[PDB]
Amino acid sequence: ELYTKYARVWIPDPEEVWKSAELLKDYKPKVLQLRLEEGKDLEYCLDPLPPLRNPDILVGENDLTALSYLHEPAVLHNLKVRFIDSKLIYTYCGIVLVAINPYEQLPIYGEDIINAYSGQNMGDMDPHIFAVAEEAYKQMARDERNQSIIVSGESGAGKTVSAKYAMRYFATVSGSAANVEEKVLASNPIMESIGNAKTTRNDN
Amino acid sequence: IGVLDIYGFETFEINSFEQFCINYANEKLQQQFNMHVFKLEQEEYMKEQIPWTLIDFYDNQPCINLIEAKMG
Amino acid sequence: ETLNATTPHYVRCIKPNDFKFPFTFDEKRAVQQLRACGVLETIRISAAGFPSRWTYQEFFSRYRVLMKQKDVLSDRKQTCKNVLEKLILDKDKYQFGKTKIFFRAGQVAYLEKIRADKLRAACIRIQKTIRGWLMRKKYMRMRR
Amino acid sequence: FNKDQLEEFKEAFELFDRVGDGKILYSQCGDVMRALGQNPTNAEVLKVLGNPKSDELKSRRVDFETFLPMLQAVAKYEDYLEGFRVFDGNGKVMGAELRHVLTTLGEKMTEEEVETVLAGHEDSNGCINYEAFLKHILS
Repeated sequence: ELYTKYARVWIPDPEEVWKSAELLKDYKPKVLQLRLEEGKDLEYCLDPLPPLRNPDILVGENDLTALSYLHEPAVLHNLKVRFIDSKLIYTYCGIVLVAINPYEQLPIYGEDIINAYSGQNMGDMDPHIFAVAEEAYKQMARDERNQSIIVSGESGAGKTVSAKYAMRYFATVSGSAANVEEKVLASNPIMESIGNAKTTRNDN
Repeated sequence: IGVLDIYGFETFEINSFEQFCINYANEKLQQQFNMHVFKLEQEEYMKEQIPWTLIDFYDNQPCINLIEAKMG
Repeated sequence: ETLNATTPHYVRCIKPNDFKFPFTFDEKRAVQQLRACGVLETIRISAAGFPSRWTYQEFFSRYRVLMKQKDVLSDRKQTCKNVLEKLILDKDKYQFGKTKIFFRAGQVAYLEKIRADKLRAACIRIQKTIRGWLMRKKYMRMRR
Repeated sequence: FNKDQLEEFKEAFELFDRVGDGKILYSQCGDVMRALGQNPTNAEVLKVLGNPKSDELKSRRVDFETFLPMLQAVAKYEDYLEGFRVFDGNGKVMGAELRHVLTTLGEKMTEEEVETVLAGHEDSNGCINYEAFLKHILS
């Protein structure tokens, strides 16, 4: 079981989907004594267990699969901490790259970083859109077989910014002069004017 | 090198044929993603010399057959 | 049939808050975005496997605290096979690859807990001994 | 403990008796146990003290006669060595690491206690011969 004294646990909460709690007395085979951040004991009941929490060394790692307990609140915690306190907008899950839209401009897109990623292997670095673009750009050279980057989300999330920088990366590591970046970016207003809508829940 | 920009899975208070199409497309893409991840895992396991039988494959084809197949 | 001709690479974008505040993160929105992008069911599928993959030397570095100085061999792979086969009795929790240990979800946290518990018991024993030494010396001062 | 033991222990107790009433505080009971060469945990001391509350722990006073059963109850090397070898395998231990763990884990001590006992026992690299320091502090 290993619900021991000073085991941390996650508990479901209406206001923020999960809150951290600490198991204030050992579990033994109905109700748990839980110490909360808000108050030293408020009590939680077990039904016909709370999600256990990862150890502090693991949280904040570059790749959500490095966690030992894989579940909604630990993922949400790792993304929240990495975004809020370290201002890292990029994180890995399995193969996938998760990009948390900061709504703020950042120095991380500079040409020195483009050089820093060029020629690296994928795991050698903290995740960045340039490291996906580089993995594609190397596999295209190593093999005949073509490559795709697939970007998914809501339209507000800023997929166009991801594609913009992935093209800037391709242009710079190719050493190209050509002029594709300007034209592809200048195509966006017509494609958005014809092909783009205001929904009940999102605009554009 | 292709850059594909597409909408995600979609769900609203009131839910209609537009969403049904979007969710069908996202079912197809998630099937492709599961194909790809499973393949690269069988490759990594043979890199590490570990028996393939330990990785279970999760398959959403029973859901796609509910939509696109005949009498769907 | 266009994408199947090709090798995919995937990105997911999530919207952290509905109001475009810089660097603020609404858990209630973000959970929904992560579900909608399939990230959560992806992680649920990954947790069924061996998620956690550790190189023998970094494992040995981390868990020598649990390892008796008798039992570390010159052979890292055999050393770790011994140690881990004692520490986690159900062999089904891990596989010994050529280059990496594979752990099921949860077991690396278990190993970290039992490591921390050993380190705590050792620290308590040492530090209580140092406390009793030091106050024994304060007693010798009071006798003086 | 016999009468001779009780007399030597009582004299020591009175040296720790800072009020003259022949009594110590709960918080001094552990101090007296430690003064006699024992290394009891805070938990063992509180258990033999009867898990006192903060108020009586800081102000209720007990004489030697009440302490004695508690000292008895508390009373009733290779593991210690391995405990020090955790933080090593060249036979050394960083002074910084031992200081941090002793002041932040377990029954945390003050930086001044650790500096006082460690003064002169660590070398220029900031390494402690833990077998020699341990034998020294166990004598």
